Amino acid sequence: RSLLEGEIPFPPTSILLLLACIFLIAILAASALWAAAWHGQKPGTH
Repeated sequence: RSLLEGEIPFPPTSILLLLACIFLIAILAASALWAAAWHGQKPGTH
């Protein structure tokens, strides 16, 4: 029953850290923009 066992719900600050992990997913979006950079190649077949 004591809080030491951990049964208490995780602090709201903790779940906010999980949102930080989502921010790393945003950086993955930046990698997608690099995919757009590939377009620079000439239209000619390669």
